[PDB]
Amino acid sequence: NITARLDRIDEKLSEILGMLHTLVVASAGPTSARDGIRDAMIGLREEMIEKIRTEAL
Amino acid sequence: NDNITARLDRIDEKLSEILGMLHTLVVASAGPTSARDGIRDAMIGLREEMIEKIRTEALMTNDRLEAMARLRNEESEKMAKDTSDEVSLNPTSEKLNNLLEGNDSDNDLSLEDF
Amino acid sequence: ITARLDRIDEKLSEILGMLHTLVVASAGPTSARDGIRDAMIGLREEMIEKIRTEALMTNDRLEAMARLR
Amino acid sequence: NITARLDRIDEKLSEILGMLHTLVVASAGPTSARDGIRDAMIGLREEMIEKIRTE
Amino acid sequence: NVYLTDSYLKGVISFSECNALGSYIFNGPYLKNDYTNLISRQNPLIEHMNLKKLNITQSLISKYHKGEIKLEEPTYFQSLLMTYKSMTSSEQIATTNLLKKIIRRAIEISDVKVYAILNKLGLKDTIKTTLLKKLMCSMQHPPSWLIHWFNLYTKLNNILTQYRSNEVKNHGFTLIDNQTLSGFQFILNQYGCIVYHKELKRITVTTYNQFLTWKDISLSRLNVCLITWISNCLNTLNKSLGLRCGFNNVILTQLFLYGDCILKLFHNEGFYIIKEVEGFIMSLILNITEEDQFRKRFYNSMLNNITDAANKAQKNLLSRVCHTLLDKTVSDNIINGRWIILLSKFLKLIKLAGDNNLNNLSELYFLFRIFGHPMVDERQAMDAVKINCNETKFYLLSSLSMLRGAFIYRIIKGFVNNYNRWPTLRNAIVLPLRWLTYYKLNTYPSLLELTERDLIVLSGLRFYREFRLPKKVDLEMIINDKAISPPKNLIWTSFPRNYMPSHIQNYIEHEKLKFSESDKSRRVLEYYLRDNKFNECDLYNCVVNQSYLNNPNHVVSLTGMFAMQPGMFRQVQILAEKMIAENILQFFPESLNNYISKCSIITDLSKFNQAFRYETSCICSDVLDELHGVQSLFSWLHLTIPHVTIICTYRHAPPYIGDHIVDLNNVDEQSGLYRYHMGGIEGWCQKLWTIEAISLLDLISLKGKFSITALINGDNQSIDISKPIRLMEGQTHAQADYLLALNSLKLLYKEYAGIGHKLKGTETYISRDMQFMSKTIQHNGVYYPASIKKVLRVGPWINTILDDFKVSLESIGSLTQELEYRGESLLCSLIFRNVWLYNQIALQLKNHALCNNKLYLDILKVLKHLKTFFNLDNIDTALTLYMNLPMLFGGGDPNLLYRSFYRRTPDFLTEAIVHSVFILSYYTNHDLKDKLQDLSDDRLNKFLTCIITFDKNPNAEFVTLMRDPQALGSERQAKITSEINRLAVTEVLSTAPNKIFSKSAQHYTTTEIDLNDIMQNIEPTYPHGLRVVYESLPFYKAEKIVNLISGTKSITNILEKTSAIDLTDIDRATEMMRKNITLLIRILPLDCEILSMENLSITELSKYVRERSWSLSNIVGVTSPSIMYTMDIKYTTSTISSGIIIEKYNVNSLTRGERGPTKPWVGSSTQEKKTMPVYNRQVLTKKQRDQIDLLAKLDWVYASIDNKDEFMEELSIGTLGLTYEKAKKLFPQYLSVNYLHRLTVSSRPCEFPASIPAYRTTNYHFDTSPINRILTEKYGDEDIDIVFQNCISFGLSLMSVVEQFTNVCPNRIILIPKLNEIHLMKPPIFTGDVDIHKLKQVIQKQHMFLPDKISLTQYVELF
Ligand SMILES: COc1cc(-c2cn(C[C@](O)(c3cc(C(C)(C)O)c(F)c(-c4ccc(F)cc4)n3)C(F)(F)F)nn2)cc2cccnc12
Repeated sequence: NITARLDRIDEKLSEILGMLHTLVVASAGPTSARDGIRDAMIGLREEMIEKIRTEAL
Repeated sequence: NDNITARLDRIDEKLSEILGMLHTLVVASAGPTSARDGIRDAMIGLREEMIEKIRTEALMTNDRLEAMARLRNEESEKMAKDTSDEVSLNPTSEKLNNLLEGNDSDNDLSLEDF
Repeated sequence: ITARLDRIDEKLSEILGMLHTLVVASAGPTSARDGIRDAMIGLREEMIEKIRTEALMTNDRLEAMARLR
Repeated sequence: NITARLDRIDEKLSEILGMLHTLVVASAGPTSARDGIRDAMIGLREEMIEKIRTE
Repeated sequence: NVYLTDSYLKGVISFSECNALGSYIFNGPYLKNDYTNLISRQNPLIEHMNLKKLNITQSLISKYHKGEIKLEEPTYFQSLLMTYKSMTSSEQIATTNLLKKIIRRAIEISDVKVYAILNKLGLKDTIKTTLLKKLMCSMQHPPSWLIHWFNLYTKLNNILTQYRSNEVKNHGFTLIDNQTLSGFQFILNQYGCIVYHKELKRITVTTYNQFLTWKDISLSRLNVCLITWISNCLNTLNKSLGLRCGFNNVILTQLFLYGDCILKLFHNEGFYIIKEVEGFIMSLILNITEEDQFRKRFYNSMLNNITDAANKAQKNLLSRVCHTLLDKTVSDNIINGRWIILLSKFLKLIKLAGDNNLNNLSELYFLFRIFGHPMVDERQAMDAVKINCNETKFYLLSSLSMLRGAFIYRIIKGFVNNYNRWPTLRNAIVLPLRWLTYYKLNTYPSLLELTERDLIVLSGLRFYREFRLPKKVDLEMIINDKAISPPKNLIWTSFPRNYMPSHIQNYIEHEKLKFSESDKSRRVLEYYLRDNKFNECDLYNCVVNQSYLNNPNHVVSLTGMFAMQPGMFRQVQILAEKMIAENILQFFPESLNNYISKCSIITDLSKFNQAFRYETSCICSDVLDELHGVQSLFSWLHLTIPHVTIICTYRHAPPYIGDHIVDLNNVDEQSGLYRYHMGGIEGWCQKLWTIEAISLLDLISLKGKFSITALINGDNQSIDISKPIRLMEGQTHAQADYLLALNSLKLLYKEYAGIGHKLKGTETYISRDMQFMSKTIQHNGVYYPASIKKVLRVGPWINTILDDFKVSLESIGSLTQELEYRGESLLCSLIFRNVWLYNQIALQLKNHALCNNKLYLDILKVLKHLKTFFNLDNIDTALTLYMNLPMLFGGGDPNLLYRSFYRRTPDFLTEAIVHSVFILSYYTNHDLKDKLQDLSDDRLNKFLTCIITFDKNPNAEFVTLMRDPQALGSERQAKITSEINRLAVTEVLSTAPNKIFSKSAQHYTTTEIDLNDIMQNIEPTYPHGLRVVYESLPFYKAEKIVNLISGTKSITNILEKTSAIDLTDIDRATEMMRKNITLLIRILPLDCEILSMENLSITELSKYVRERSWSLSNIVGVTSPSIMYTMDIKYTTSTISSGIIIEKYNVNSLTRGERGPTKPWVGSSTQEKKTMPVYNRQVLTKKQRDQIDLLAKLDWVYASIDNKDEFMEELSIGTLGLTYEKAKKLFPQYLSVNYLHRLTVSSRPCEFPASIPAYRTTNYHFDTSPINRILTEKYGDEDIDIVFQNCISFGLSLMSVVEQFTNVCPNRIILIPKLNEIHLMKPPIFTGDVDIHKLKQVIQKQHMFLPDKISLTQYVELF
């Protein structure tokens, strides 16, 4: 039953991760965009990274 | 293998505490600030703390008891009367209903005096 | 094996502290605020490293797909 | 085995700690922290440019 | 450079304009004590001064300032007008005789088509039909109410026509008249309307839009009475001929009178009560279609809504007229609450109008429109929005996680169902153990296997970029004939210079020198045409760099609610929407004992924009950004709108700008201006909110353990809920259904409140099983249409530019066809259309605004020509015949006979020629049930000879066939508006500051010549293949932009910043109309060997005409026989086993309004078969996929080209940027051999439905075995040119029509084809070469419109 306990703990950790991710998404609001810090919570994505890589040449 | 079980139970208790705190977390919208000069952040809190914040009008809203009853998982009066087994007639609609029923050309209407 | 569980418990305690401090900070002033929004640890480079890692992974994927040229 | 699940839990805990740090220091009020985050992101962008073009 | 005003209400009646004008005229608050009156009396307008300073206006003001006359609100005079019975004996006689003449002429005109139809179906003075003889005998004397409405419309229309003509002639003209409408005194002007009643000592000051609205109201009531009278006469003649609804004229007149009385007692706010009429009507419908609980609940909520609306209206008007000049105008029946009597009576009348019938209660939805439109206040409306858009919303983090998880689950399910793959997650470690198995095996759990835990777990997934953002902006999505908001710093330019203070004017003059001309444009087309720094990839660079965030120029402007934003914030608003329309709606297909219990819940979603905050929309828009790889493109709204200053920028509703205030962000908040709008603006991000609502409904279905079905049709949604239950003992089905409805209501109320959308009981209602989507009523598989609601506005110059004649006739025919397609009445729609066509041509033509009687003189020339040609008795008969000739040759009849039996046809020329044959059979006494033969009367012979013998003058055959593959040529067809103005549009665009448009306009003519030279060498010309070649070249986009621009008025002044029509355009349009009118005398010269009808096939004749017109040796794939002529109709037993058999499976003699057993006939077009090659299709954008499909279609159709290799190498290198062999890996492989009936382009009908409602087709069964065996014996498995679907549709529709004209639906019909009319069709071998150099020139000259190239990396990732 050790593996069962590990699986239950893993699923609870997955729920914690989902809730915290939704909180991160919902907490990156218009105040962040006015600040200019939204990309800290959101993270650089393919378009911006490609644009920078093109600029890095 | 009792110590491994005890360690797993301690970890399970910590996970249960974290999940119990998270599941009751209330998120407030990033509405306008006081005096309507600036914009506020998307603050978060516990369920009861945010309910009391609503009680202290710390977050401006057009409705209070509806939000409290929703957060407390209660049935406010507005919800109770909005969706009931029957819809109650407003007194004016009551009068309109007696007027509409019993159509007998006796409503005493005088258009030319309008 | 028990060392892994002990480190996991330490991480969970850190997570509990982090979450409680987050809730207290997001509570607002006039309740648990004397100074002007005191920094509770001060390490803001953790997300900087995390974002750098994520952007590095995405850039690596993009460059790997371009390397097929 | 047990080690695989322990490694998965370690990764999940690292992710949780990172996102919690993001939330906690993102809730900063004073302009000093905001400007520090913005300048840190600018420096990160420049470092990414240099590290990409180093080869 | 003349000004032309509207003839119908094309905008909104303005509260602010009436307030400002009436407050300046009478020097005091008129409708409201806002800032409008203060600034309209402190600093008036020049037009208002000109209105006030007239002699008659000064006399009226002097009368009022004493005062002998009393000031009233516009609605008082609306009520006064719509009851005007002060008609003298001479006026009574004049109007009665005019209406009698119009009715007689319309019936005489309709007799031609009735005779043609009755002669084809074999159902056997100026009227040769006994049916219409009886109808005219019935229709001899019009009723009194119809004469009243016709007289009122005639007088109001005469006022409008006089003003419009004399304003076109003389600028600034003000029409002062008191003779046409006895008693009333009108001072009418494009910026005002002062009405004075002398006998009652009353006066109002309203706007021009209100006079247009009064004219529209009179026309609508006249149309309702006309339709009602025609239908009642037909039904008295035969219960099947007229419409299904049986109305009473007297009751309807009483409804109009009582609605006007309600609008008079209550002021403008009275429209609120009228706004609830549908409620009552809806309740009435439920009383026939529902059980006790549902209908009682809806009736009670309806009554509560109506009376709460009445109380709100009373409170608002009493609080509004408190300090105005109308404080004495409030009736004493509003103060004491006696209105509750009158309103009751009104509702009673509606019930009497319903007559407990579903047909009447469904048709009665026109009541919203016959009472006019409310004088809309802008400040109050947007303040009401602000009340709901500043509220703070409190969210449970679990609820947000569940919503985001449901969204992500739907994304994953769509990916797996479509792409057979999970989106590549970047943090797939989150999936604990079982979701990892689902990911590795690429499978998803069903909804019934889903739990809330699973959704909260899914809420943590992040994806990789899985979709493509177009680098080069499509110019067909960002260009339109709509206004654009000026930037923030220039927002003050939306208000008149008089209404603004001195400092604002100085600031505007000093800031117009700091903004580029494109910014100061005020219109979208002018915004882009004047953009001299335009780039093809500015939109992509803006989105990638997020230049729309924290932008100082962002502002939101509310006008008639219609909101807009300056320039680039608009295109982003479209771009995001555009992406959701391609890449994400595929995942949401619905966005366009042991007893099963089912309910339905209808919710008004028009309030989503207020409810949604960032914390709700972002949790799904972020997943969308992650899929597309951008950062905050689908969430732009909530990250940009909060920081902008929402302002109502109507012309006559300025804000109070403080001393030394020039910035809109520092203006003090007030009525008409507010900030910090946390929420969505209606219309923007509508697709995202619909997607989010569907995700929520899935989550609720998970939480409620019931199967669900969503239908979100715009701003209202229908949710069908089913649950399996253990039925209680003694409980019935109705109680179980009602209990399920109540529980689901509570649950979705709880969830919607969970996202902060506090649902209101007024919006959401519950029904057992009825669905009322598409604004239509459906009961037990029977459709009840509100046809009359659409034919209300059938007037002379409807839906036209510069009062065009052909376009107005087209619109009249299209609109009046709804009484045929939906209302299910051939004769009623025919007679209504003929009434209004005769009114437009015989009467209203000599009253044109710009060419007052030039068109009437031309039409008289045409009538004399047709009298001389066809040897007609007089000009009355010439007009009757002209009215029934196709607009291809003549221009009378806009609705060909084939449209009465099937909607779509692939050959317009053959249908027109068959229509002409049938029409001329009226005069030639030719039998239509037999063959074509030469008899004594050779009018048809002369017509056909003049059709086929003509001097051929081909010119630009191939570009014309690319543009209209059905075009005739040799100047044998009426030129269209886009053809005439194309040269003018190019000359205008060539001088535009934008290099992209100017360059493409300079090369336009040369590119047209080159495009004509590309495919001139292929012998068997296929016009549809030429169309495929056309769409695959960048000239298609330039042509579409030019055609869009050519549809506007005043092309020349497009860059001149005026709203006036240049005289050049006026003259050009006049000459166009005259040439089109005289096309009938050009087509049939008096001196035009005679064609012999012995063994004549009209299919060959039409093919020869089409070939000769272009002088092309062979044209294939555009000629198809007319089904109505090909198939003779038999009603007895088929003794020869030939022809399609249509049988009636229903047992009732009458099958109208009844649903049968068989499946509905949608038309069922047979599509092409293609093996799509396997690759990562998501790597190509929509444009690239469309281009690949077009090139594959070319490879399928042009496989016989002698230089195919070079031609396709050039095409693929130019457009797609790839070599031919590299692109060939992506081309669909069309297994089908024949491309002449399986090709799919925009020039071919995608469906071939019947001319009956879909449900009706279920009553009949079609069998096409004998004709199939005969045709496959004769042709041996080879495609023919006759359309099978159209044969079936013709059979069904003529069964319906024989029921209409016979009162007994036929037991069975057989369609026996004419064999000589049917010709074999094989895909020919395209001998000849393709001009490669000319094709390269066409690609290069318009290269700026070339679709996105497929880059090397994109091809690599494509596999
Ligand atoms: C979409 O654009 C067009 C379409 C079609 C067109 C014509 N058809 C019919 C067809 O060829 C066919 C073949 C056979 C054979 C093979 C000889 O057994 C038939 F027997 C019958 C048949 C039998 C009994 C009937 F009562 C009625 C028709 N039907 C078909 F179905 F194969 F396509 N279908 N589409 C023709 C067009 C012409 C010009 C411009 N566009 C066109």
